Amino acid sequence: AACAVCFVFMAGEVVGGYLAHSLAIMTDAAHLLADVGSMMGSLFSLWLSTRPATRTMTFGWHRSETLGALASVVSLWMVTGILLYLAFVRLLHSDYHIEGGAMLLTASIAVCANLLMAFVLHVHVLGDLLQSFGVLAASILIYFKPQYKAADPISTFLFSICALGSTAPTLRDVLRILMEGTPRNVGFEPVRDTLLSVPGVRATHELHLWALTLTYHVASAHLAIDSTADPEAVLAEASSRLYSRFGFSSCTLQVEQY
Amino acid sequence: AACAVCFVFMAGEVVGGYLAHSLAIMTDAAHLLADVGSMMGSLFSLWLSTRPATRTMTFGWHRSETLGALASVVSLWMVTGILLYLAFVRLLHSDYHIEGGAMLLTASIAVCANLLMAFVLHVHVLGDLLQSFGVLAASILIYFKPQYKAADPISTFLFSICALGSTAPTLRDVLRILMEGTPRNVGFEPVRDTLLSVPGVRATHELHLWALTLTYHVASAHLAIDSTADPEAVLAEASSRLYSRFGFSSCTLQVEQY
Repeated sequence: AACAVCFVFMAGEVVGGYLAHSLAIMTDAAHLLADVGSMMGSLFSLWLSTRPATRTMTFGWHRSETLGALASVVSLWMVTGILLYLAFVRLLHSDYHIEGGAMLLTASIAVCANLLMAFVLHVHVLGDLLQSFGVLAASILIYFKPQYKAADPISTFLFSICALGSTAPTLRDVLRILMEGTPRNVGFEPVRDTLLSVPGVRATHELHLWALTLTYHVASAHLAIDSTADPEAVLAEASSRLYSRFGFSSCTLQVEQY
Repeated sequence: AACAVCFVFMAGEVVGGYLAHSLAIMTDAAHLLADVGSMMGSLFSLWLSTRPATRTMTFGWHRSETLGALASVVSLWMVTGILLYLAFVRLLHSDYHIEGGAMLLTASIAVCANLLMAFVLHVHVLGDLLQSFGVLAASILIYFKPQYKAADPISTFLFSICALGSTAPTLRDVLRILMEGTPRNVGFEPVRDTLLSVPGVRATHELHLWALTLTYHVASAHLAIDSTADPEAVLAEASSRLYSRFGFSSCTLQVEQY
């Protein structure tokens, strides 16, 4: 929608965390980076979807959603690994200056940004909200008692782990879509039984089910009808069944003879 | 079994570059990592492809090649970016100790390893030879004249650029395959004309051409035959034409009526 203020609110963590010399605010910025990367990928995909399919892209540009999601996950692991290495160095070499002031202000900025994002949404968004509250609590802990100093790297560790756990399922879905498995919603067996219940169909040879993206599903089959049947009627009835029951965007059914 | 002897050789790059405190050895190791990942993914993809297709993966596991290639490219950019940042830091902060007493030996190990890989292969092999020779020349310059010190970062920059330029085309091919475009070898127009030249076919509605991997191609169509035609004969002739001319692994042609 109009979530452009999240990008300027991103800048607060980058500079404010620099002054504070903090890593928990870096994990807050990494979570925000994953969110804004998902939003930017969705916007770019929506812009690309209106473009018609060319002679070199026979399906269109519906894989941009999955590619953008994969890129966002890769960048999130970028930041997570960098912060993991930095925190591991920080722990052993216990020589770094952290001031709780800038930490507290930028953590407050982060929690209000998360509240605005939650309002816009109105899951792992609430999970992240909890993570932002944890970072804010760590900021109070550091600022109030400066003698404590290892609060920052431990929060970095826990919240990076939380980020990885939260975005694991998206990685799984993207991987399955890219490897061209059956879509999550659609089961192979219900589709096969639907195909065989068409009057005339005797067997199906090569039933292919795959998804271009989360909402775009394609199908193919090799139905073999009984000789005393009308291929056009059988094909039309099977396509209507697929469209009505499973919402397949495309359905190419080769009708052979038994 | 090329990497059966260059995986241990890769170990010498990491330790040898550690003692030498060098970054050109890191770019040599990055090129070796790209090659290692590429054909290790090839081996893993073959081992996955020998498995049959399940109810979940209706097309089999032929996308593992593309996924492994993408992972290898991502890891190469990992190393390249890390080395870019390290070299940029090393340039303006000109305070580091580099000795050729390990640089020269590790560069020699790298060049003999690259020669052995070229023999095994017996294209970017000549680029790899040139880059390894450049690293070796930088090592000779550093060891012979210790007063020069900025040789390491500049070579790091040039050979990182060489690596990125060399693996750009693989990234482009992987991106096209994942976005489900027409394969490079197969042209949309020749396939369409082949389909329309079948006796009986009037027009094709939805011609879909896409590739599971580099060597696996799939096709679909919606041929609309003449009233006075035999659908089975037309379908068989079209499938045989596709298989013989374009080598399509699968061909699902829906035969409608005009």
